[PDB]
Amino acid sequence: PKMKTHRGAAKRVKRTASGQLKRSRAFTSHLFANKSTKQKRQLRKARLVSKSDMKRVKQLLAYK
Amino acid sequence: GKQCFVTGRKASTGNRRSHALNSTKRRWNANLQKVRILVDGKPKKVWVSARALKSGKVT
RNA sequence: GAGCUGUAAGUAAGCUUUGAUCCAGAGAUUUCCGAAUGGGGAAACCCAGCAUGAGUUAUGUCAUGUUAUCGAUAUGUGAAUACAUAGCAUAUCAGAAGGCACACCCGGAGAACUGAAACAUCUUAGUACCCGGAGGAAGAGAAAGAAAAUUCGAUUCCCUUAGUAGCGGCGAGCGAAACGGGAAGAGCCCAAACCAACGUUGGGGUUGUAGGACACUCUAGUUACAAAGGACGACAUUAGACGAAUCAUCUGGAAAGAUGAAUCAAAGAAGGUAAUAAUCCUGUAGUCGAAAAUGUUGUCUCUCUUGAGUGGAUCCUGAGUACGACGGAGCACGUGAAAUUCCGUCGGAAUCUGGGAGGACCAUCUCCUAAGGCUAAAUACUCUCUAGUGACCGAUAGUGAACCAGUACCGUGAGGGAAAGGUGAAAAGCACCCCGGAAGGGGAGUGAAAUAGAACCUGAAACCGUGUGCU
RNA sequence: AAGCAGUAAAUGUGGAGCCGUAGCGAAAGCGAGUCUGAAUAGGGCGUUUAGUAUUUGGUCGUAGACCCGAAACCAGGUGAU
RNA sequence: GAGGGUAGCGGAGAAAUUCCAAUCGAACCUGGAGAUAGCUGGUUCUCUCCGAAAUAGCUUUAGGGCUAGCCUCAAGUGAUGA
RNA sequence: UGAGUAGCGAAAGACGGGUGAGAAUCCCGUCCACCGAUUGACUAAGGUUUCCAGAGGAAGGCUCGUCCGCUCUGGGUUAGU
RNA sequence: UAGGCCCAAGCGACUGUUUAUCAAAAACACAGGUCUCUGCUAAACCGUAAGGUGAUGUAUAGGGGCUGACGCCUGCCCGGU
RNA sequence: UCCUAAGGUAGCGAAAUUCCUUGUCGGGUAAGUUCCGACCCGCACGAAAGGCGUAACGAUUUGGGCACUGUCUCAACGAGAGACUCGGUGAAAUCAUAGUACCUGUGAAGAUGCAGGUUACCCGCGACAGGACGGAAAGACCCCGUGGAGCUUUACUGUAGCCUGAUAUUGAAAUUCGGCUUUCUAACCCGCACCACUUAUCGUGGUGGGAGACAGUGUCAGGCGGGCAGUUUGA
Repeated sequence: PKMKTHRGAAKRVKRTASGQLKRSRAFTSHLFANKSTKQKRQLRKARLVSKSDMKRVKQLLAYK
Repeated sequence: GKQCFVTGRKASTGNRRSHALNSTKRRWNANLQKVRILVDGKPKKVWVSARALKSGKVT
């Protein structure tokens, strides 16, 4: 029948105009005393999903 | 054959849950008491629940 | 409207134009077992009571009715125990039971293998299996609704919303509704106030723009819900009847083929006939037709029938109900901030200046009026009957079964389960002679053909034999 | 699309609905520009701004999913000749 | 010897994991059912062109998988290759 | 294919006369051999016509068969104790 | 047709029973000893309801554990369970 | 002198128990790792998962004797059935095709089939068992699979039961700091006696006794629980 979206993946990415996916960074939940100021300030910025990862998870998000 | 002669209450069925959310089948019985109540003829003992014994019921 | 006595041929004896056989409607007969029901029992068996009759000097034997249990109703009806009440006896009952299509529907109860690459929450799944109750459908159904517009107005089914909102060891995974577009489309009856009669039965009364009671002037048959028995013409189904048009030659065993002359068509669908037929046969298009039975509809008869606004002093509008705590379940929603609704236990309201809902909760606004009942249509399925269809099979295929198949056979039992089609157009199925005890064969005949002779259309390979060129 | 009409057709009719013409941001929101930020200061994603409907071929997902093969588990029955 | 009783989440056992229809560390039959199988075996006609790997990282991972490296086809830039 | 190979399921037969297409194997006779707390006579269970007579030799009989528990046709089971 | 006998040692008192189909034994049972539970709708067992066994019995009786004829005996320890 | 609850008593002991071990000494034999009798450095006996003995019994396990014998030195002869020849009838496991020699080498490291050499005219019948890693059973040993089943426990999570408290059924009086505690009878209970249905004491009803707001039963809660169930136990 109809394909099913990955609900856990649709909560973590967004679709851009060119077709890429915008993601958020890891290693930012707690234990901030063990990371330097430069590390924590540069983990506030966003990133994009790599093409290596895109080749594997593109079908899981097709309606998004 | 165990049922309330007036209200019609009887047993149910459900689950028993542990702290880990395991489940097994169990039953919920009714508080049926054997009483003598006036019928057209001789008073015969029937099963009547306690809920039907409130607010005034013949005995 | 001329043959017939089923496969099936055989002989024997018969019936039929005074209408056989055969086809359709309506009847009568219908052994025994089986729910099996007089009792018993290892189904298809044995043994009885009572009342009538046949036969006998009489007994013994026979025939026809009736005799289960439970349930509902009239009747006689001591008990223990004065009265009464269990029990008991007889009568009446198209009262019940069992089977069923391993399909569709509603309810009770309810797994596991599997996935999560292990597994316990979760998933498989409210699925398989079991039990009960039905119907031709069932279930649901006339707002204590959906919502936020200048609002709609019972239920069911399809399209979309949408793999969206959400749920989730937030893992695997699960997954909506309202709006809008369509199919189909009617709504109603009770309890209470209150009045009249001897607790009873009649009348009055059914709601949210607030209705009803009381007091004020007062008259459309819907037999599918809405109240329930019947006489009253047209069709359909179950046997059937008419129904156009071609001749000649050649090959051949046989012409429908080839070659020439024609004809019909509201009929050139199909099947057969000695090979390939619009004009040979059964048919086709189109018309005609019903003793009798059943179904569906319509026309009187027939049967019920009370209608709306103004006044609201006062009265009524469903109770151990709603709801709360504890333990569960169901809502797409795993207890989570969980509304909305169901079960068991324990508590437990209000009365129109009332009650509920709008996703914990309070206030304001908007919508509705729970705790009684009934209801066609659009929807699901096919054990079947009738008439048809296919870029579906063609005997190791197609149903397990084209043939005497749920059969041979196998098992104590539940249960498992095959193989096997084809002469010829027509039996015209080889009279007769020869070898032999017979099977088998060689001639002679039938036939277009017998290397088509029933172990019979065609007749491949493996394998087995006889005779021969070169070695 | 459902539905309706039509020979179980072709295609009429049907504009609920869907994709595209504009992005960015968690959201309120603004808009050829938006987010972060005191500050286009710098930086990220956009300003290409041609799609859309049917269909042949390749591959994927949900269904047993290229074929044959377990040791086992669960449910209802049959058996003490 | 004859007639009977106890049935598989069970029965019987002077006790051996012994027996319950030639089968028992849990009987047989029919269903869930085409259970699951990262494991063996198999997979049917013909030509033309090109043509590998047996490595790294991570892994309840080690004869399994995912990304990168190496092969092929289509489009683009074009001198960036040796 | 193995291959005209293994086997042919505990044991004493010989002769004469018949029948016959065909006789080590069928019928008749004589002699000899074996059992005899049984290889004898009844009979329950179980089987279900295997019982008798007249015919037959396709298949079954571990060889043959003119013969049979095999094939065809016709028969046979009688209770007040 | 019909016991071979003797002298010593281990294990089990004895007669019995057992792996149908590779184990018949020193293994199981046994008569005896001991501990413990049970006042009668007894304890224990099957269903885990009704109804039953125990038992138409009543502590010289009934259920469970260990040991195992007979003779001499059976020593120390209550931190731990 | 250290520790602990106690530090093994009587009996027995190279034992169905002893590794060293064929312990050491005697008996038996020409010769004794087995056997019998003693000794005790008991790796690691021991008192009801009993210790030490013990007539009778055993298709039990051991060691030594008399008698006997083809078991043997060391084999030979005879009888019968099969086997061998002939008449009748007539299968099976196995099998890629086969005109299928030896030696030394070589090869996936043990060749009828490859190299070099040496032997050998074609076809049968009776015998033997060296090879064809000979045939019958997808190795039961070993390892692997995030395969399965049975069993155990102070592995994890549950559960059938069995104890305990609150609350409903559940009532009337009266002492004491609505409650502990005492009497009573009407609820509820009796596999207690008698009567009736009724030829039955299963059941029901009645009447006497016993017990009594307890017990039994419903809902909620805490504890015990390998009796039973589902699973995990790394590379």
